[PDB]
Amino acid sequence: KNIIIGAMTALITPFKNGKVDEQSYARLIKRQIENGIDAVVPVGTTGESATLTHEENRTCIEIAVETCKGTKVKVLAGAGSNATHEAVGLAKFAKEHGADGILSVAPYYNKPTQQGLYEHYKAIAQSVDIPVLLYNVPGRTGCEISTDTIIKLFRDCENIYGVKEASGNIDKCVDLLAHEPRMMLISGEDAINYPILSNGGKGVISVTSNLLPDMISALTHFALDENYKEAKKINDELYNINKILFCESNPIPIKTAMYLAGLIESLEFRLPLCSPSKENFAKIEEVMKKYKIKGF
Amino acid sequence: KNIIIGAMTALITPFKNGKVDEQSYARLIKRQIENGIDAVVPVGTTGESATLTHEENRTCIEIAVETCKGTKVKVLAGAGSNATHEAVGLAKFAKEHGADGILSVAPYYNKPTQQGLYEHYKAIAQSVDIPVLLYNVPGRTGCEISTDTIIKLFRDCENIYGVKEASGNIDKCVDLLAHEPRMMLISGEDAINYPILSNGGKGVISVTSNLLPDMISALTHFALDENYKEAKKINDELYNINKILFCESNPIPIKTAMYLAGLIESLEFRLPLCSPSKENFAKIEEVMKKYKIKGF
Ligand SMILES: N[C@@H](CCCC[NH3+])C(=O)O
Ligand SMILES: N[C@@H](CCCC[NH3+])C(=O)O
Ligand SMILES: [Mg+2]
Ligand SMILES: [Mg+2]
Ligand SMILES: [Mg+2]
Repeated sequence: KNIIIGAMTALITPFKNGKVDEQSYARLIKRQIENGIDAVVPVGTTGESATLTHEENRTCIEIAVETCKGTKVKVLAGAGSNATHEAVGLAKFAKEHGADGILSVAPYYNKPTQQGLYEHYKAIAQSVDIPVLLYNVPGRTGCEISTDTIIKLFRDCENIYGVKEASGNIDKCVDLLAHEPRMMLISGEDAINYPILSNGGKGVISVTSNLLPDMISALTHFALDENYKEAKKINDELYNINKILFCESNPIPIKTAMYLAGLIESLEFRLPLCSPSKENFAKIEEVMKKYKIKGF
Repeated sequence: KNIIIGAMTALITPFKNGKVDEQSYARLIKRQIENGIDAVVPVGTTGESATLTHEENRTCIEIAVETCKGTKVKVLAGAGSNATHEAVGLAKFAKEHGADGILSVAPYYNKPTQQGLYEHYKAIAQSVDIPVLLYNVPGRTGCEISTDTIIKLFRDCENIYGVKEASGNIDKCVDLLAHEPRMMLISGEDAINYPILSNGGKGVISVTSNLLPDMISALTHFALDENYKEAKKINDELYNINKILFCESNPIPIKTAMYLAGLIESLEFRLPLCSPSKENFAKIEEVMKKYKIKGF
């Protein structure tokens, strides 16, 4: 299969006066490229896909594709939906507008059965000829793609190449790669990036890398070379910020940190997301002081 | 506060060749009216709100309003979204098209904080002048509206009048009505309708009533009349069907049962929902045989 692996960033979506700040977005993507990131993920969970319109989802993908041209950096477009017809539409748009692949979250809220998840992803995969990465995040979606369903989809659909796991379940990571070692297991949980990579995972789709792209890139590339001492050292150093960036629901802490770092102009969300509490604002600020944050 | 309480049905949405079967929908609502139901809820979770378009969500509300006009039966329109701007748009449409109130699910997938939930629902409640019922279902949304947030919304916003609880947590039900006895607590979990009503809950928004509207409305009316012996008797009789209707994710079993009863023409869902397993299909059919199912 064709694949998108390595160190990848779930891009935040900056707003100004309620609209997508398109210049800021392109600028933030350039900063990721310049700090060793292998791929960017526009409009995932961290990018507030829920509150963007379909048009804005499409715009953000286009900005990422245009910004990455002439570089090695890939665009793994956020194209998921809890409605299969919507997910197919977003997948097709991403393919026709030059994305290298798509990330497709398990349907949220309507809790499909494993049979329904299989048919959902089969319909998406049959609709494009670019790579598709599954994305399991049960704490947000209310459902879990089982190991059996992931393995069946990987084996049955030529362009489904692996899964982004955000489930805090290293037993499942062992189960996946022990029964199907050819898939690309991708960490979607920054605190346990190193354990996932050391069991044979082949990349990360990171929140922390919005702020510290050089550290996440270094961690991943050390691990892929089996330089596990160095990769573990960075993973350990990053633990405190990796956890504080979830002191409130992602992306509230990461946007707060990007604002505190001067990397975005305004600390704006779309409702129902909003600014953190004053106490957590202070906690985020305090933890940031322990890390060197690259500018532009 | 203006309120919508009593026995209410979370209407299934029948499909024919992939489209909303509008004549079937109207026929199903008339059947609810004939069997003592006090209000209907178009396009809630049970109505496959996730896979309807915004236009179909609006069409179903219109059909409900029109079918109920000139009867005692109210329309509590499903108008929720995980994006506040979408939720406000749906609320306004329901108001302008004659719904008696709206049901508004807590944002799913993006996990707002309690502050965010307060601002979400305050924005919705300020956009219309009809009653708003909150809706807590953490197993599907990934978030919980806390008791403190519900009570503040009830006290601070004139039209927020209560909450549909689908959380399996009778302790929270006690907490809510012990600290704010003026709110309308509505059962969103059929198996425990009687315990919620016996603690001072004032209605149900039912899945089972799609199939057995006479039994659910009787249960509710016995309880509101303080005949706890008879309300409990019906709740107990209904336990087996109340549980089997969740052997797979709702509304997969209830649509299967409606098809098996001859009340809808075809067993059609929109992906990612799909037909149940053959084993669960047989289980639903077996349990249904023990109940008397009203026709048209
Ligand atoms: N709020 C809806 C629509 C989002 C459309 C853009 N990603 C959802 O989360 O599915
Ligand atoms: N699938 C999206 C859009 C639904 C629009 C109609 N209710 C969601 O679940 O939020
Ligand atoms: Mg197979
Ligand atoms: Mg900015
Ligand atoms: Mg009545």
